[PDB]
Amino acid sequence: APAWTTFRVGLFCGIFIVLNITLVLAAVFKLETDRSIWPLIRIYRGGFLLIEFLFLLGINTYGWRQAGVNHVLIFELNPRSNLSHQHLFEIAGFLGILWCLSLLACFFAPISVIPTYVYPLALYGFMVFFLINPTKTFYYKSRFWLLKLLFRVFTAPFHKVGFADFWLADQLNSLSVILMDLEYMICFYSLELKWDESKGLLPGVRAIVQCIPAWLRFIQCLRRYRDTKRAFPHLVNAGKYSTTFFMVTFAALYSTHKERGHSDTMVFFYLWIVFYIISSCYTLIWDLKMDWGLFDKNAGENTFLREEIVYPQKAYYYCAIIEDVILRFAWTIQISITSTTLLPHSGDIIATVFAPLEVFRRFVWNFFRLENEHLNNCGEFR
Amino acid sequence: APAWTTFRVGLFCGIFIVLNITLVLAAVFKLETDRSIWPLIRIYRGGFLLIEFLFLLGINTYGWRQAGVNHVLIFELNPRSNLSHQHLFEIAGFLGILWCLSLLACFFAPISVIPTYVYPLALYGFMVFFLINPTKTFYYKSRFWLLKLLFRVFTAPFHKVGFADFWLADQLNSLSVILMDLEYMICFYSLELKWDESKGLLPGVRAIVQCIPAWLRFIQCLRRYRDTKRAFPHLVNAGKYSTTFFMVTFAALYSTHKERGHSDTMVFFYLWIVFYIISSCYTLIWDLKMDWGLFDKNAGENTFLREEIVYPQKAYYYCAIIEDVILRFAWTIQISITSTTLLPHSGDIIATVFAPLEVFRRFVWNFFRLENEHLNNCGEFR
Ligand SMILES: CCCCCCCCCCCCCCCCCC(=O)OC[C@H](COP(=O)([O-])OCC[N+](C)(C)C)OC(=O)CCCCCCCCCCCCCCCCC
Ligand SMILES: CCCCCCCCCCCCCCCCCC(=O)OC[C@H](COP(=O)([O-])OCC[N+](C)(C)C)OC(=O)CCCCCCCCCCCCCCCCC
Ligand SMILES: CCCCCCCCCCCCCCCCCC(=O)OC[C@H](COP(=O)([O-])OCC[N+](C)(C)C)OC(=O)CCCCCCCCCCCCCCCCC
Ligand SMILES: CCCCCCCCCCCCCCCCCC(=O)OC[C@H](COP(=O)([O-])OCC[N+](C)(C)C)OC(=O)CCCCCCCCCCCCCCCCC
Repeated sequence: APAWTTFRVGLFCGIFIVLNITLVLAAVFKLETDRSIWPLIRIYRGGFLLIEFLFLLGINTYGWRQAGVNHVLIFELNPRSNLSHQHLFEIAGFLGILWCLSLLACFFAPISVIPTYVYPLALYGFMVFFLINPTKTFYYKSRFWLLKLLFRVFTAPFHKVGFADFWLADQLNSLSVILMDLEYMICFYSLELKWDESKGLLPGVRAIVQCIPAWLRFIQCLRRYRDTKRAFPHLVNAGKYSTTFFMVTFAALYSTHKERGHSDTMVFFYLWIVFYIISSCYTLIWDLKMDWGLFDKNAGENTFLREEIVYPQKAYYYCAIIEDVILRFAWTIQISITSTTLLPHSGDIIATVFAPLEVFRRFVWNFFRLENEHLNNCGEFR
Repeated sequence: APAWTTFRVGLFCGIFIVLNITLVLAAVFKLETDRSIWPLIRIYRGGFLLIEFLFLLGINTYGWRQAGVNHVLIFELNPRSNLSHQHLFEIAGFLGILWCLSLLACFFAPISVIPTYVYPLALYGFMVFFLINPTKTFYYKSRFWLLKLLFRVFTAPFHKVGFADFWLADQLNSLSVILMDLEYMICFYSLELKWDESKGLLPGVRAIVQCIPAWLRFIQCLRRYRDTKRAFPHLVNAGKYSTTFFMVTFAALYSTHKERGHSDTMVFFYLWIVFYIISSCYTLIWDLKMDWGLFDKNAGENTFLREEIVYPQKAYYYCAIIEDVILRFAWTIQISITSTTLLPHSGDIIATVFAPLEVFRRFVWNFFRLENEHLNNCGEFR
């Protein structure tokens, strides 16, 4: 990669570090004292997750470059002009600079007129303008490819399902915090926000929104079967996402009938518990045995894993498996707490702590799924 | 292709940028009108100009390797272990981060311990600690080379004379102000300071030390004459540097008699004026005729330049010449004002603005003097 790309990577990383430190210092000592900044958090976290996601994705590319598995051919990208890890770090650093500047603007509102509202709006609007921009400024091929994929994924099962479409729809299942907080921003600006004089911060459908990343995968797998006529792995995956469907549904039912009479709420709680267990076990075993391709009985050495090991040492696998076993339950409880008022106490703190763990599990799952899709060719994309 | 080194260069550049922005924003946010920044800036500009010179020298090395300058053959040096512009950039950025941290700590003073006046010394000590430390690291070879040339430069003709020591001594003329800064530090830390308060302030020897960079070159020219028994240009150069002695002498006399109010005050003024004029024109013609080797007869299509320009555009040279014809005068004016007490009003801003301009003039002067030396060997170093 050219030296100027690395220079911009370093510049953006250093600005990111300094802005992180000054955000910590500003948020710990003198920001508002008594503000209850929690709504602000919900506005920013998902966007931050995106930055984090991109950052993590860059590392993944590095691995997929150092392992050099198939990344050019699996995603069916162009054989030339493919983004490297440094380019992902560049974009992530630019977005992090914008995010930190918006956060500092929120904490230092006297920076300009039109306080508060515009800054998160400005950040996300700038991220959208960078995304959809036919001016062909910088990496226009990448942004256009992402735009084309989003239509093929976020819309419906009408489109053909490919590896890239499946991958994006799948990792939306882990960064769906942004989808939740987008509707949260809409509602908060609509109703919760004072939005009358200045600096106003006061010192049902969400269940549907939570299932959109699950609905997309369910209908994608249904389309896969409809054009496949051979549901060896497909209906299993549909059941896997229907477990999330049921867990979200009964979480919503419990949070609705807890405070509205209906003393049979203990039945809903037991159903929630059993569906939590079922979804966690289903997703975990699907990841371990058939998604990552581990636990292969044909393997002779390096038990609990498969015959062929791309990565340098088996130590990366067992720690990852333990962390994934923890983070599967983390995600399972997260997508239930963020959906509705399951836990009146805390919850938001839990959601903010747990979301980066979901993106972390995505970061390792990308490694393992991509390195699995070189020999087994799961999903038969070929 | 030092990719990680380029990354570190960018990281340090970004941290320095954000720290400088924080400095400029805290200067107009914190501090009080009755607490003038003049002591703090008179302490810190010594390191500020050092960092500026180091970064400009990195640019100088980059430009030298860009087109036609070989600052290895005639620079002493080793043709296999030279410092590149990346390394100079990294060193400048590292010292800039340390300087910015020191200045910010002096601005805020988060803790009642480690008084404000302790922060600069450590940095300067750290600067010394980057050279005197014998641990073979941090480009130990270059640090040892610098400390082995700071002896051949800062001493008397007891040593020999070459290109490297002559150049290092010449840079001292542009860096004379920081020497005064060091002097000021001592005068700050010996005579006027309230050691019982953590705040940094309260709401003829200098004229001699000012000539030290001039003496180190005058006596070195005399050494060259004693060696080669060559009248021109060694004695001409000696006169050019003794013009500094004459200028400072008459400026000091005029200022001293101005405050003392004696009848011989006005007589020295015209002598100071004429010596200023002759000194400025002397250094000017030395720069534009023998330093840079311009105004050459039968040079060719080049206007006012010599036969060989090497550098891409002719316009550069003309700009340089114009800037030189300005900056030298400012430079000479600076020598008048910083040292002697003449016209205490203003001057401080004059010094703090013209000193970086002096370093910029030295930057261009390094750009062209080494070119002249490479093209037509001057100072008889062949
Ligand atoms: C070291 C002590 C202090 C540590 C402080 C930080 C610790 C906290 C944990 C950070 C983990 C960082 C891991 C990723 C970086 C290394 C990845 C890698 O493979 O690099 C090798 C890569 C590639 O290595 P390479 O180029 O040597 O490999 C090929 C070289 N040849 C061809 C010659 C063989 O390194 C680079 O040169 C790339 C650019 C620099 C490394 C990227 C750093 C970016 C840091 C961004 C941070 C902030 C932005 C986003 C943050 C968002 C989250 C909030
Ligand atoms: C409305 C809600 C929207 C929610 C989702 C928002 C977008 C989420 C995107 C997640 C994945 C992003 C990276 C995927 C591709 C990277 C992996 C890879 O190696 O592929 C190479 C690809 C292609 O790069 P390439 O250089 O290899 O190109 C290949 C060459 N062609 C195209 C000819 C085949 O890399 C990318 O596309 C990455 C660059 C784009 C990164 C995103 C830009 C900024 C993100 C802002 C998103 C908007 C947030 C919305 C906020 C609220 C809106 C109201
Ligand atoms: C007592 C008064 C002290 C006054 C000190 C004035 C400043 C001295 C340091 C600045 C001059 C150095 C740059 C000029 C030479 C560059 C030549 C070149 O291109 O080669 C690169 C040279 C060597 O290049 P190289 O290593 O690539 O070449 C190979 C060399 N040999 C032959 C040995 C293999 O390296 C440097 O100049 C960089 C070294 C770091 C310099 C800065 C260190 C930290 C700053 C502290 C300075 C002191 C501050 C004092 C403040 C007050 C203290 C009380
Ligand atoms: C944004 C505002 C710009 C103007 C503000 C005024 C300051 C000047 C800003 C920099 C102007 C250009 C300088 C570098 C010119 C190009 C050099 C080069 O080759 O770069 C390529 C290098 C990388 O090397 P490279 O190997 O890519 O070299 C390019 C040539 N090839 C590829 C063919 C070999 O890029 C950099 O890393 C440049 C660093 C940024 C510029 C300098 C800042 C860092 C060092 C100083 C830190 C701050 C302390 C001192 C600041 C001043 C006093 C307070």
